[PDB]
Amino acid sequence: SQRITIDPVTRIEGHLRIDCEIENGVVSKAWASGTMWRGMEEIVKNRDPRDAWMIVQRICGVCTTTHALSSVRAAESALNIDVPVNAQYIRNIILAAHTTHDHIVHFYQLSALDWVDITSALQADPTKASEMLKGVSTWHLNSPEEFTKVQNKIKDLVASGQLGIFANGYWGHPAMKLPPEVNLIAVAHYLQALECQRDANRVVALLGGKTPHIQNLAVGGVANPINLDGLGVLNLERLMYIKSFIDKLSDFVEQVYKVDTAVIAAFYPEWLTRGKGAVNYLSVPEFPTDSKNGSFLFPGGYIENADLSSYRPITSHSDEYLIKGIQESAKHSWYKDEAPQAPWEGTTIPAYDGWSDDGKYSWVKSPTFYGKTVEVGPLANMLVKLAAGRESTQNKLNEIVAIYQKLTGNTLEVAQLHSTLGRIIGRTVHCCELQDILQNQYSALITNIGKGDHTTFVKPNIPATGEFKGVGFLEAPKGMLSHWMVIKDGIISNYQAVVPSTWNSGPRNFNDDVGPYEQSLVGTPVADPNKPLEVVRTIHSFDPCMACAVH
Amino acid sequence: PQRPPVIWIGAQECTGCTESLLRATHPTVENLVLETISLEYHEVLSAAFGHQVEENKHNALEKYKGQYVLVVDGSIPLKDNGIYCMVAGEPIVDHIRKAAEGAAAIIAIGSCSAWGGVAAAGVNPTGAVSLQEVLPGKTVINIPGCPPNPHNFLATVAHIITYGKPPKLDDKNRPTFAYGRLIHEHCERRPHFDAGRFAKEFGDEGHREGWCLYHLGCKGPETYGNCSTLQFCDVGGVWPVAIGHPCYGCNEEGIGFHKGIHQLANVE
Ligand code: SF4
Ligand code: SF4
Ligand code: FCO
Ligand code: F3S
Ligand SMILES: [Cl-]
Ligand SMILES: [Mg+2]
Ligand code: NI
Repeated sequence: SQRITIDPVTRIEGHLRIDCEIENGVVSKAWASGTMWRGMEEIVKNRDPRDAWMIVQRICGVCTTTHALSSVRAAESALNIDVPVNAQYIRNIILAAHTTHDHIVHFYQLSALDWVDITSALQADPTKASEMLKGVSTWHLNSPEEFTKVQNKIKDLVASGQLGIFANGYWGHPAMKLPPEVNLIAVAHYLQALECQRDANRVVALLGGKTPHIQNLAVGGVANPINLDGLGVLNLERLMYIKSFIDKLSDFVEQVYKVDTAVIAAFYPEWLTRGKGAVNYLSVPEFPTDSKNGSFLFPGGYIENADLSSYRPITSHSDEYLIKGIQESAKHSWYKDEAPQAPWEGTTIPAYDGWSDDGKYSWVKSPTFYGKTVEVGPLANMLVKLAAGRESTQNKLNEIVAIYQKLTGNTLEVAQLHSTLGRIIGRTVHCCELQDILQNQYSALITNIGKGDHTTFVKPNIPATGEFKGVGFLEAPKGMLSHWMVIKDGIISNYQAVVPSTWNSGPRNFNDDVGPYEQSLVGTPVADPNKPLEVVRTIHSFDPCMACAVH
Repeated sequence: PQRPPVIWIGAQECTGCTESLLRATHPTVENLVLETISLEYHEVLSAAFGHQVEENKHNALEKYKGQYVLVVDGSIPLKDNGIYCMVAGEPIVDHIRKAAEGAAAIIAIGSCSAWGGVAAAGVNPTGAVSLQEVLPGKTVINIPGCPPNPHNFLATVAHIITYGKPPKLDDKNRPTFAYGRLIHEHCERRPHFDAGRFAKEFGDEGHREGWCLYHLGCKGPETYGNCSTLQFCDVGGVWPVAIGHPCYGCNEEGIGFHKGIHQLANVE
């Protein structure tokens, strides 16, 4: 038996330390630690409510857009403002296109090098690699010629002796299972992914004014001026340009990312039987389409003890059952006040005292829902949509299972989704369904402008006396996000962010119960404790964001 | 589904207005002709030639009577009974008047068809005139420039298709989204004009700091257009003034092809 530390964890956002006790070749106990704090909740305090979104957007530049949108929703909640429907269409297109970029970059740039051996790709036969994909994908850039050009780029990098960020990798590890040909296919798709994510961010830029960090929001709606006949504003030529980029995303997502997800599961089937982090799941509904902040295109809900048949639907961002359940504790975190706190009454008082296995070991707080630990993110999101009987989600999951069946002769049941690969699959399903969200909301905007509605902004009033509490919910790429604003005498008197990586990465809670990262690792086989690739594989499946988790 | 029909006829054209389509991105020229419209006549791209292509024009004018958009580039020459442009043995003015009879909408793409352009300048050797002068009973939509940004044309066609009418027009029948403002009333070098920071010759110190081009002959103060905002080629930052040369006034009758490059504009 022995104790290891993984510090830094790479191919994530931000600063993470993972500790593991290993006994008889398996992890017996783990600790997750966020090692950087800024105090973003304190920086935004005492300001005008209308200013918060530009400051708290900077909680994270990987999940850019998300904290901006959650912050304006929180002020609109406190103030009782109904957002114009055109402002909802624009906010929705931005969030859907951003999330497409975010999921593609996670699968390829951040996670693929846990599963893919770039050295092995030098041994591949490019023709055999291309032949393996016949009747599995219709993608137009799977030729032997494409794969030979990619293999020659790898050959040149190796021959230079400067491997840089590709160096001292896990090349030849016993947990690396792909044949040479599938390693070469994956590297070709890694490079092609960079073009698709760039198109997704061109959609975001044309509505946001730039990305990273959009600049088109307001408490009350958006800053885009809709005028089909205007010079220098959001006219029909600018809308046509947006549509030209929306139409470029589908083929890569459906014919490359969706297919690769099924192929990784076919070669790594034991990863369907490990990495369960929780038995409770939460997601919020997303993409409102009415004039009163509701009528969501995607559903939300709460699953308890993995029972889909008895789940509780969530159809409103004003649901008092959801609001009343959320608390955070700092018993095992570097803050002073330890008992569970509702976020409108939250404090964030730093109290660093160094690392202790049984005391404080993280800057991440510990969130609970009516006293229980909960997993958020794409696995939660997919399982809630299956509980709701959403036929689009059923059908997309079935397409991934059908490729896995063609490759292995085996099928995939819902029980196998509570796992490191199920989490990966839920993310892929979400990216696929978002392409229909983009087509739907573009068409809705064009049709509404044609009815003569050009409205985008309702100017707020803020009473100079009274105390007003608001909450803004959002289904972010990593899971349910909430921003909690208290207004007193016209200024922000409290501001608390509860972020999806806070739920999943937070340390042991007030009752010493284990959160999803720490739970998921128990039982992990580790062939070489000096090179713990198997631990990093499960942690990457949650898509850690530690600027998000800690703020 | 069926696509909206277009008939394109060139008169005294240089082909630059067709070539603008090969730079377009929203839509690209391949998506324009396979997805957005049915291009029923266009001599630059047509597989058919000669008697076959003249039959396919006549068949389309009948099939789509009341439905097609007619587009013309180039000026129309009236001198000596039409003979300075003859196609299939007939004056181009006769082909254009015949096609105008059944059109749902009529567009003059480029300065030549919009107001006579370079071909009508100086002594005007051929008696070249605008499309509106040849069709006095019709409302001609004018999309000037030499050539315009292609999307000034493509977004006008899209408004007709999507919303069933033309875009809003000014008193010269130009779409307001593209021609509603003077270039100098939306130019990023106006701070330099205001401060008296001027380039005096190409390659001087002010020119090499991106100062105002007024004293090089810039016609922005007297030209309506979107060249400083939409710009050209969708790469970012590309229009004549941004590259270092004054506006010549190519959009605007009486400016481009009349005033010298280095002649000073009137300022309102
Ligand atoms: S407007 Fe300019 S580009 Fe178009 S036909 Fe005339 S000379 Fe050529
Ligand atoms: S004169 Fe020309 S360069 Fe100077 S501000 Fe006016 S339009 Fe711009
Ligand atoms: N997605 C994302 Fe960032 C995290 N965790 C937020 O919200
Ligand atoms: S010469 Fe023409 S292209 Fe624009 S910058 Fe002046 S109107
Ligand atoms: Cl409008
Ligand atoms: Mg917080
Ligand atoms: Ni983030």
